[PDB]
Amino acid sequence: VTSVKLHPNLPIVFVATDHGKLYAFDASLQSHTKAITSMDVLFYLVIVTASKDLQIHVFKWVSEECKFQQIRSL
Amino acid sequence: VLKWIPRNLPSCLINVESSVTSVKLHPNLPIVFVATDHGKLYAFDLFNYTIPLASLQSHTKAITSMDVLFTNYTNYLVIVTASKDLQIHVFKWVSEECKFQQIRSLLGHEHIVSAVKIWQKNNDVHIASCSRDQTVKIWDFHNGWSLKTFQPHSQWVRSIDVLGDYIISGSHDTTLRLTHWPSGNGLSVGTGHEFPIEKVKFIHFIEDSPEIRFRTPSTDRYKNWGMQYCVSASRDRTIKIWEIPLPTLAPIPNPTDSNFRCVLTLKGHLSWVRDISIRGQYLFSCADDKSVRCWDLNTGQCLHVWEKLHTGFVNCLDLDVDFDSNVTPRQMMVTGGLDCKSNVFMR
Amino acid sequence: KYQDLQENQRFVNVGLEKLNESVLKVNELNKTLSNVQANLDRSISLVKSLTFEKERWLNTTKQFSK
Repeated sequence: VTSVKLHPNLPIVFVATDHGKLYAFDASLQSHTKAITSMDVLFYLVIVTASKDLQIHVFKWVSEECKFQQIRSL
Repeated sequence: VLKWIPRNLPSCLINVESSVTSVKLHPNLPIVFVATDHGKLYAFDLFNYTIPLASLQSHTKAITSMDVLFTNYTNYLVIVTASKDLQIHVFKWVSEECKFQQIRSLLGHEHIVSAVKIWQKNNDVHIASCSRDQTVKIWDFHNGWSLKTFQPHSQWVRSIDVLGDYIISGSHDTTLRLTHWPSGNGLSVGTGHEFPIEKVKFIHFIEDSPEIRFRTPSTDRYKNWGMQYCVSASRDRTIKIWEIPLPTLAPIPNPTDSNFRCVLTLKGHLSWVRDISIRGQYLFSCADDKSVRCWDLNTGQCLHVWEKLHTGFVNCLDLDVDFDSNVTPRQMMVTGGLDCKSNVFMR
Repeated sequence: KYQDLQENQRFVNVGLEKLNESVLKVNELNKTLSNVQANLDRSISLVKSLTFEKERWLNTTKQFSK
């Protein structure tokens, strides 16, 4: 795991693997193809992911649907 | 000590990821169970509301109603979570492990279930539930199978209440009807609301009080029957207290007195009333106007209003049982919310 | 279409990473080596084939952007 994040309100923990896959264990989405560097979460919940592929993609987590939908990428 | 009124501000806030549906109270320890629209069943502790004690996902669909009871054999706790996945679930609480322990799941409904109740009369625990199948269903907790299935209404019943051997059932066809528990015969039918019945429950006995106008029996027939006054909450923004008539005492319906009687009506809510819970002299009710109101039985006027309790709809309220001597009526009451928050009032 | 594109990008990226680590391992083995002539010729042929694969896979990752 390259980064670790936790939900500030509900008992949820976000785990990002070294291969670029992000898993939300109390979902599995590959936000970036390369290895991610670090993540930041701010309360709508927005998660900013940065990787070495020269592309930073931001994804949002739907709590009711238990799925992550990407909003925009830099 | 039974005239406690909660303060204006919430004591503490409980954060949930999705819509809160049904909230219950542990009758021995300050533990609150919070439903979700996602189907997750929580168990928060009032002293430390940081993390849940046991977050168990039981159903793929939403859950609608709950009931909780600490049994008294001649003991432990039973939690039932009626859901939208065509079935109900039964859970047992373990105090030592602080985790939910599943017992069994009762099947039989051909649509989604909206109400559930659990009680005991004489050393035998029974579970009732009512669904969109237009049929009232009953179960035995120790046995696991049903005893009597019957349809009281053309449309689908929504909420129920019970003590002893009598069941009433609010319905989507804006009519109330008592359903006798062993016989299955409708003793009386009621009319007077203009919208489907959201929640409905009985008003029971109390031992000693200064003066009562809505719980005390009038005659010896009321005294030995024990079922006098009931309150119904329906989507027409009104709360009414309903007189139930006498049967021809299997009791038979009265041909000239098989009709309910509305006694006192209450109004002032800005949306649909969702749930009610009587506590002595005070009728605590919610609505869908982000508010919870407190109604008095005697004067029939709202003494206190809790405006903007949430930013969304208020879903369910529940208190501690007070008409029995087994569980004391502690000064704790907790509400739900459509805006993913739950608030509890203490002291 | 985005699911198909992401699957192709992940497949080619993990293949290129495995190919680069294979080039590193073969280079380390050749440095350790430097039947002897036979395995040296086999290592040289493997280096040439892996360099060709790396060239064509950098070309295809160039055209995935397009």
